Amino acid sequence: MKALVEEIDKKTYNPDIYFTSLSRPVKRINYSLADLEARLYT
Amino acid sequence: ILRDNIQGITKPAIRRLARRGGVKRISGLIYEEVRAVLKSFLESVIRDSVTYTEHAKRKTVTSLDVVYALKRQGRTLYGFGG
Amino acid sequence: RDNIQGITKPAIRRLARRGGVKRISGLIYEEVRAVLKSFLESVIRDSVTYTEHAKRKTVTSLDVVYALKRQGRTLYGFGG
Amino acid sequence: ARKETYSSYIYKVLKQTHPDTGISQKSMSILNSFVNDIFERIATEASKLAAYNKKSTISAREIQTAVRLILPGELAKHAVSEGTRAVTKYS
Amino acid sequence: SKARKETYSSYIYKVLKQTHPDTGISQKSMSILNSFVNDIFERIATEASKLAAYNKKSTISAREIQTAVRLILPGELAKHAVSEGTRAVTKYSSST
Amino acid sequence: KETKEVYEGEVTELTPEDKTISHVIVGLKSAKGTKTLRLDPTIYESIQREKVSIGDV
Amino acid sequence: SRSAKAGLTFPVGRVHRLLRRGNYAQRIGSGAPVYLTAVLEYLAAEILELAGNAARDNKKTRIIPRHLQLAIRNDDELNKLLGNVTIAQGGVLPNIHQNLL
Amino acid sequence: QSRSAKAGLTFPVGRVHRLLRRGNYAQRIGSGAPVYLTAVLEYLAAEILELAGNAARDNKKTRIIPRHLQLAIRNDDELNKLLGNVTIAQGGVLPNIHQNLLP
Amino acid sequence: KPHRYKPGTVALREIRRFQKSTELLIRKLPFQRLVREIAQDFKTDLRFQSSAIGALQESVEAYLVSLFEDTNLAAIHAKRVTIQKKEIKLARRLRGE
Amino acid sequence: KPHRYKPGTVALREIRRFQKSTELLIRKLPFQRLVREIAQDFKTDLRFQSSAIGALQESVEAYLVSLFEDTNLAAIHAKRVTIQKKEIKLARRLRGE
Amino acid sequence: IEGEVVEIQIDRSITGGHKQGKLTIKTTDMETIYELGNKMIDGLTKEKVLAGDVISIDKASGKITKL
Repeated sequence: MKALVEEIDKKTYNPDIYFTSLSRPVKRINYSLADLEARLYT
Repeated sequence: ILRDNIQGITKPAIRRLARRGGVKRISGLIYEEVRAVLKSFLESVIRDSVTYTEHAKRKTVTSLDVVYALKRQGRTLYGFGG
Repeated sequence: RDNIQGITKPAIRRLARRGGVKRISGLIYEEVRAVLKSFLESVIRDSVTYTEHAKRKTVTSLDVVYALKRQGRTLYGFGG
Repeated sequence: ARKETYSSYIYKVLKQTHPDTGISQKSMSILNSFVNDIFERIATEASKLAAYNKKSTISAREIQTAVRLILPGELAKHAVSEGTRAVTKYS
Repeated sequence: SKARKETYSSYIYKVLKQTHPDTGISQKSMSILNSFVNDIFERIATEASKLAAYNKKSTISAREIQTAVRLILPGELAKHAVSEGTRAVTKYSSST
Repeated sequence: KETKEVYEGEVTELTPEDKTISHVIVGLKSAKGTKTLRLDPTIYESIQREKVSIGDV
Repeated sequence: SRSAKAGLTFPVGRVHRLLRRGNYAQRIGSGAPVYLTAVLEYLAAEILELAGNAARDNKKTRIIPRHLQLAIRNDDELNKLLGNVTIAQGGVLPNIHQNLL
Repeated sequence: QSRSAKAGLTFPVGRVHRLLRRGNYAQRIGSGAPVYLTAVLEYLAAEILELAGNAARDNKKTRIIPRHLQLAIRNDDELNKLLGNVTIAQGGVLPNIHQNLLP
Repeated sequence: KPHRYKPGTVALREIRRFQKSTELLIRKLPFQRLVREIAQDFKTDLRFQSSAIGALQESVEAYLVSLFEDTNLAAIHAKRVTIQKKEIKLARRLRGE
Repeated sequence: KPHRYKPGTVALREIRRFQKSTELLIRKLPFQRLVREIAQDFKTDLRFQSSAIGALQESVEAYLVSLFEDTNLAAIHAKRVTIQKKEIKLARRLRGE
Repeated sequence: IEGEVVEIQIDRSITGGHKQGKLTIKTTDMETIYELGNKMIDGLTKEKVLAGDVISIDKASGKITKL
């Protein structure tokens, strides 16, 4: 059930933000020059 | 033994290692950063040391394993196990 | 006689543009020139060593690539 | 005179991956230099590793552990996977 | 329990007597010298192997060692090393 | 058979996070370590009724 | 050839004879050249697909050295694999510092 | 009699020749290569022995500690440029003191 | 009224222009006479092939650009936009030279 | 009247004291349990010889001292006496890491 | 709507919008991402949810059921 007690770090935890996260996989990277220069110049 | 032995390095020890490097005044985060760099270094070495040991069919790590482990990285540790 | 001056200041400025440098001081053009003067010796010396060992009066591409091989630079492309 | 390169093989693998995009000659020479370099890498590491074990024989074990220690965990993991698959399927 | 091992100990001691026959050498420093000579052996030998491979030759002679020592060492150490080396080799081959 | 969790230590800081009764961060200080824990509003009410103060076990 | 029965591309005989005449060891196993051809074929396939998609991004049906340059530099395992390698006609990455904006 | 004495050497030529034969370097080995290698190795070893020897003479000790060899190699430019990655055990560091940190 | 850009505007478009170009930024003849000048005092009366010169110039350019990037970061560590003589020494010696 | 040195005096004599000593500045047991801790999640139930531990600790100390020297020079480039977290990153990444 | 939650992001109130969050519900046949509805975010922050557990969210009821 719901835990009445919750352990919290002073520096790391904030009540503002709540974040939860878990052949060869590779993150998709765009090789376009105008895309990277467009991202950096905006 | 199995729990948070990276804290075993004392802050005065990092201060003495800073004295060896000629550092006068030291900030706060230096003791954390140097600890993390050591944590990465010991992995980068010990990993290869376990690789050679596993290839040599041994349950015990010797000095030739450490020296030959630092040989391919260009450090070439002399003295023990030369 | 004094071919090290053959590198123009706008050339060093363009090489600085390739590196992302905005404003450049005066002595940069001299320092970069000296570093190049040392580098060309550090390479060309070994290039003459291999050429002398190969019994040749002409320097080829394999001499330059094999000269940069032992220094860890491992220049690809020409003379691979 | 004659010479040896990987050209036809790189073109065949290219047809195995993307049989549309072509390859320039200079990039093909760059790939030839890459494969020729990695050959000396793995071969030399297998020579030193064979010298550390006091053995005059180089087997698939030396290539397996060598590839493991000279490559990142991903490339060594998949390289050992597909490599052992091809060798076990061959023998 | 031990079979046998090979080191440079006696030779380092003899050269020590040739230079300064007074000061001694600790065992650990002797092991450091053994590691140094054992390392330079693989240095010059490997460079001679690659240099022999660049010339499309299966033979390694004093030429490969001379040019190799020249290119892998500073001008002073390569100059004196080639000097005394060629002196010792030329004096050796003259005995026949 | 059941397992129960127990927290004990000297209180360092007490703050309200303040409709609804807000939670409270407790600074309980063990002898062998220090840990902070967020609490329910009800157990906060029980804490306020026990007249606890900073530095009380 | 024994490369087709094992599902390979590069010849096993050239690698085996090359290792024999390469002055490596006295005895050579029969599985080592097959293993080496497997690893080299895997890495070559990786470079060919990464540089291939790098050519697909710029809408070109040929692979210029710049596509391979960005393909190797954008990957972490390839950048860590070869950090000293200098590619000709590959250019550099469009790295722009934020403080200069 | 060994061939090292007639050529004015110290280290044995046979051990280096057989070591190069079993070292899996090339197919053919010349007879002057081991003599040349023993000459170079004897020269370098003599250099390290005399430099570390005078380094022991500076501190007024009749034995060579790793610190004497450390300072002997670091104080020389050709030795420091020769090996820049070499880590010596029990050699310590150099007494390098920055000027801006002085009163 | 003349049309003049403020200082620092042309540097950005120059970065955009040169960072998109793979061409060599050094002329062939000065590098030729320079390499021959360095080769004069080593071995007299040598010969240089039509190739291997673009390899020396290519490695020199590609290496010097990275040196200007590391030196640029060294100048950024000092919190300014200007590269200085001490920055080249810092980013040089800190690379193991 | 108590006798107290001004701040910065003991640092110099500490530099003189430690720069003359070749001893190891890290205790044996913490480094032992640390190396074993790193070796726990790699291969379970291993063994470490009495040697090879002083080689890891020796290389770690000797390398970290040089890192403190290069980082010290990086702090000098900023014109101050204090080492900062960004100095370790500068002198670290600028060495090729 | 039920499935594994691999990634759930929740952001504090900003001037642009009351709350912005995106939860990733992964299932074997289909995997899609939903943008939460405010009070939905109050239900996800109300009871602590750890990524990697299988839950069943009730749209009409407005409560979450962890299976």
